[PDB]
Amino acid sequence: GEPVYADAVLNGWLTSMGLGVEYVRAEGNTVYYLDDEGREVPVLDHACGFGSLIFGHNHPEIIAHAKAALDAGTVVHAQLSRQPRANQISRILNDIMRRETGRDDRYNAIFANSGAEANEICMKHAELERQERITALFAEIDAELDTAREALTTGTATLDTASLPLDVDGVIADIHRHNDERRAERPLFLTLDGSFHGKLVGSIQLTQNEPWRTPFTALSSPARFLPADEPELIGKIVEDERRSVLTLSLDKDTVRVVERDFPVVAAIFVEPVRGGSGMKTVTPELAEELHRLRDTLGCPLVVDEVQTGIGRTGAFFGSALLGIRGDYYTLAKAIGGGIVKNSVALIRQDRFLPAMEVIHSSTFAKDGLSASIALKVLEMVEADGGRVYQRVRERGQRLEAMLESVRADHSDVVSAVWGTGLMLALELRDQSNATSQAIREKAAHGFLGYVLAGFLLREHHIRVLPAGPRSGFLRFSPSLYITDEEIDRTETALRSLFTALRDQDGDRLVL
Amino acid sequence: GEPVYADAVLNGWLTSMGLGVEYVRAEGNTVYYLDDEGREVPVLDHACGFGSLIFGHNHPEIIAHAKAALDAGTVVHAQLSRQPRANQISRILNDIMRRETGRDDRYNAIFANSGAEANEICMKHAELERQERITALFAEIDAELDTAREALTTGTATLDTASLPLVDVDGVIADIHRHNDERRAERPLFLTLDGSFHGKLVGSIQLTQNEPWRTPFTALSSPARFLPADEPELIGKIVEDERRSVLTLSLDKDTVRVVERDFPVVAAIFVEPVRGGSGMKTVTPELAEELHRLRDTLGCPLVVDEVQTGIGRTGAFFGSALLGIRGDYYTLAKAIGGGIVKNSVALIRQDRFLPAMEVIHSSTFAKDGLSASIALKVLEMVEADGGRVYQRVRERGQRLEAMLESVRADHSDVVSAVWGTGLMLALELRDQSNATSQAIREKAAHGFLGYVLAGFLLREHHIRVLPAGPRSGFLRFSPSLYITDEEIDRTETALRSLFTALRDQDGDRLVL
Ligand SMILES: Cc1ncc(COP(=O)(O)O)c(C/N=C/c2cc(O)cc(-c3ccccn3)n2)c1O
Ligand SMILES: Cc1ncc(COP(=O)(O)O)c(C/N=C/c2cc(O)cc(-c3ccccn3)n2)c1O
Repeated sequence: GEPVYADAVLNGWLTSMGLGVEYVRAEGNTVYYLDDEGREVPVLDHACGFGSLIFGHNHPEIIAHAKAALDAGTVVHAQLSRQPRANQISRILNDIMRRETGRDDRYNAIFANSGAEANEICMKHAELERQERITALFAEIDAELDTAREALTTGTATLDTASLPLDVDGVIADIHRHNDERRAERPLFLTLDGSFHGKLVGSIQLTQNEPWRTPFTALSSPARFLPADEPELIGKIVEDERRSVLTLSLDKDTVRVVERDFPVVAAIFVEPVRGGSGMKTVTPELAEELHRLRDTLGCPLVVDEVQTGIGRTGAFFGSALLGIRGDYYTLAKAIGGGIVKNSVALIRQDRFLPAMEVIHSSTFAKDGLSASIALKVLEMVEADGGRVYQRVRERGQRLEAMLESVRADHSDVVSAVWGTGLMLALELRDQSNATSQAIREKAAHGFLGYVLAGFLLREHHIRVLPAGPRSGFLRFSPSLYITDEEIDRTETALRSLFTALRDQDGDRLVL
Repeated sequence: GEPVYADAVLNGWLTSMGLGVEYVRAEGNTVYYLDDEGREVPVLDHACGFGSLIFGHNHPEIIAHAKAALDAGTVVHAQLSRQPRANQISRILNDIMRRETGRDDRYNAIFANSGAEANEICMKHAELERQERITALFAEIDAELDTAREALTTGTATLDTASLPLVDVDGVIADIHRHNDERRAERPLFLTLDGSFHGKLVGSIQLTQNEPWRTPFTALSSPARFLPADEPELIGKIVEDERRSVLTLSLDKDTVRVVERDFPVVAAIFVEPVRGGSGMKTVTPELAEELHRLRDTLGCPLVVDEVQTGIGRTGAFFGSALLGIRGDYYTLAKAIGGGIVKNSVALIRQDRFLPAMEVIHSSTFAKDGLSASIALKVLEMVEADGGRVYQRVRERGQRLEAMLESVRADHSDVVSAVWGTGLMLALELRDQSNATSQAIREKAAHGFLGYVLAGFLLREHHIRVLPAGPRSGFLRFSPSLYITDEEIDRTETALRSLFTALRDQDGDRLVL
């Protein structure tokens, strides 16, 4: 009953899952906690800051570079002065993308402090684009109404009355009123089912997970969550959302009131590999449908590489690997080197509105320190002729083969292996009908994966965290230094886990 | 015409203002740029990360502590495990706030990565509170409609038809549910002050007055009403305008009426104790009393934004404590990162705090080990030696404000006012849109005046100042507490020079 000032409920919940541990040190793929006697217990980390730690915890190169930057008196706060490192970082990211996509496009960079902030830069810029489109359409409609009013009040044409269900001055004023309502309406964003794009006031609307989002629905523009698995259905859902404004269309003799398209949709967002969905990679059929939508609606396709970028999938850009051709791109997580906080929106230069450079800002964004560490991380992942990507791919193959070998002998409790590169997952089969009460009850609160993670922690000293909407997936996203021995120990631990779960051993799995 | 990949327009604009410089090193209150010959020129920094650097650039204690944390293998990414430092930081902030307000309240802490993110945690939690209130009101209305439907369809009462302009028994109920459903889905409102700056993300930007920053984005997110800080008598009625109501059936034994009940529209009130976007104006006691009334009246939380005013800047830890603003949530950022890392925190009073927020809100980088460690260092430093660091802020602030007043006094033709408190201070410039010099007048008319004048101060006196306020009509002075008497003299000399040239309308000298 002692006063508590943070984290009571969070900690209460972690304890009950068997995840109530304090890690006191970390290096590479290992975090250490203290046992009863006060010695350090090594735990293998497969969570790794939800995929932030492509180079592991506290990589000596990154640590050394950070300490050097600090000792050089790097200018961290230099707001509203020249900061070339921002242009330098963007030049690198531009070259990488050209190399990997074969496209010779150019991107402007705006920096921020988290993946959510970078996605919301993209939301904001998208809505700057949508406002341009809207200004132009309405300028055109003014003119159409000017022209049709010259035709009607001087001779040449008559107002066809069949179209009035949609007096000259009254019809125009009615058209302006209708169009004004429409213009002030909140836009729509399009996302995939299971999408995770952040949990701030704007981005949370873009994140499916229902208990995270639905409390906050009234605050900000919504998204429509398109069904990734059935792209045939997306056409019509998006067709539903079409809205139109009104104008007067002259045809020499006849004037009609007619509907024109209003730009409702500010952006489409996609993750190349869909973390909130259990690490499912976007299929070629889904990519082609997102291209169609982007071409059809004329809004930007925003590719969220907060998790899939910086080498994780076996290239720098997961979008490049899977052939997703976005207009904006976002990066965060691994770009901070496992130690600092940084993110970036890349916005194609032929779409980029220059006002954004001067009307958007952030105190911490583009700071010297995280700029310097960015350039380090980019140097590291690019080094030795792109060998680091090769290494991610061969480590990933190894880890996925293990995981497949485990599914194969445990398909009664494991449905699928998902993902690519070193961004992988096991889908757990539903256990809401489980024989063991305690397991069944946990399945029914959506806590299953956390319980199973607890088992792995206490019995095998392996740190795994669940992914997906009801912790129905187990995440495996270690650093590229994950050893063959560490992968064996993980196989042994999972064979153990899923054998106990086959045996419905509730006493052993739930505390 | 070479390819450019960031910042072209930004840099183009800074150059034309005379602020096109790259600082290559920083220490204390000094940043250094390289001249033509490649030597380091010291420049005195009065901007200091817009008030992030209460202890100056790269303070050796903070740098050392950071390097130690890095060398110890501090766990930066430990998501969904026990992280006591968060509770530890919040305990310290709680004790400080008790000491300074005399109130024995307790606050839960949720961390984030920027001031905007911390304000948006508060926006989210406020809207959780509003949804509780809404659920309760609508449960009550269900029951009232149940009761009035028992009265009408069995005997006792009749539906008074004088009240039907607000909308058959079943039809009136279905009409009431429809009306109430529209209302329930409506976006909430936020209340802010004129000139408010609360961040520039999708949610927070609505809460930031500056019109070119915000109005492009109006359709995205819930809006605010910007209340006139200077005339609190006017706020009552603006907020009255925003009242909205739902419908119910009220039984009075014999008679049933359709009646309006209050709907909770307002999710939160936000306030800065010292209002940066307004030119560093401190909230008056009359305005504080009006914000209390609103908070008591509406039953939504008052969110006190100490992203800038907190961590000692005003001469206490909490500016709110100094000026008697009794908020329900508090936010901190800027100086808590020690000038080197990124961190922020929302403190939400524990008797309002909804426990779901602890498990439905999260962030990858939030609550990381490194910025946690550096937070505890900063808090140790500002608290050290029996609260002497606050004393030092106050005496350095008095010194700097006295200089600035002395300068206004002999230059009241171009300076209207000194504003602010502690080491968060500003000069208000007089309008120059009627200036004799064409070049000055034109700059005044794009709202660039303060930036031009900052450029003068940079190139002619080697002093870094940045403007505040809606059309760069204020000059900010927010240095570290180590600002020396000599550095203050050099600033007086530089400003006397600046405002004498501006008196002389010397456009050639001020504008490039
Ligand atoms: C694809 C993608 N896009 C934007 C973001 C948002 O970035 P920030 O967190 O830096 O704002 C994330 C960050 N991912 C966070 C994450 C990923 C995950 O697999 C689980 C949880 C989690 C699960 C339960 C409770 C709290 N957090 N969080 C992301 O994965
Ligand atoms: C009171 C208050 N609340 C929340 C915030 C937002 O915090 P973050 O910037 O960390 O998101 C700030 C950050 N203030 C930044 C600032 C303060 C200022 O006086 C001028 C400019 C500025 C002016 C021009 C262009 C870009 N930035 N920026 C603040 O001052």
